[PDB]
Amino acid sequence: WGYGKHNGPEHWHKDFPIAKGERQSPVDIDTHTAKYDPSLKPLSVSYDQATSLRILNNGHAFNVEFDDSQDKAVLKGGPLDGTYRLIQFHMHVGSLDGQGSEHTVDKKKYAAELHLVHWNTKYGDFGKAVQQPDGLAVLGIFLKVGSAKPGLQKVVDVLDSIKTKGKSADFTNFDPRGLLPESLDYWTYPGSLTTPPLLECVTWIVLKEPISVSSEQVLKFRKLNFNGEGEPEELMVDNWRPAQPLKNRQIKASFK
Ligand SMILES: [Hg+2]
Ligand SMILES: [Zn+2]
Repeated sequence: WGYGKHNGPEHWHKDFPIAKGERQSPVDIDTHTAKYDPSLKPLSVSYDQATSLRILNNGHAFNVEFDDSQDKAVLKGGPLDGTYRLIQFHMHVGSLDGQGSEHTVDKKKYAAELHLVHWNTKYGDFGKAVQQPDGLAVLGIFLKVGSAKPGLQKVVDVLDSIKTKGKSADFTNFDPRGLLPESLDYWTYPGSLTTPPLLECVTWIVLKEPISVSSEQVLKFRKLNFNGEGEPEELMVDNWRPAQPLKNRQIKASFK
């Protein structure tokens, strides 16, 4: 699987029939039909003691992995029940500033979308969590081009080390709090992982407020490669899945 004409999103259902399931992601967020829900508590993001380990290019995206042996960087509150541990974060980026995000707001696409993946501690490990309808919580952050996001520069600086598929580099002492917008207002709905295996185990929390990155920063996020060292160069751009039918789901908004 990949993002090409021959193994891209339209071909996934052949190996993962769940691609055609009832709670697939991403979806388009129609701001007018989203239900404001007051009973939604505010999100509680506690990343003060987070511990990043490595950054790697897996041929699908760059991923920053965190030590999730204990509750050091967790997500609680909002529509969640229980504590969810941060396991990793990755980015989907487009080839042009007008595309790149997976979720769309009223059909509007952003330049990129950051996904911070969390798993429900009541399940013990990540592997068990992906067997439960409420095993994961993914916080989605939109990116638009504007001013530079200093909190992302550390990632930008190291992309040289992990240019090709399979490369990895130590990436300790990285603070994920630097990736957050000022506001934590969000939309939430039950969905799935957006890459194979596409398991429907995710409670999506998509932040209303995008963050900005400079054009120079986004230029560098577009210089990674899907290919392995020594293969023809295929730039890692447009690694995103198109919106899926909402079907029998309602999107809730934590704000009006
Ligand atoms: Hg599941
Ligand atoms: Zn993702």
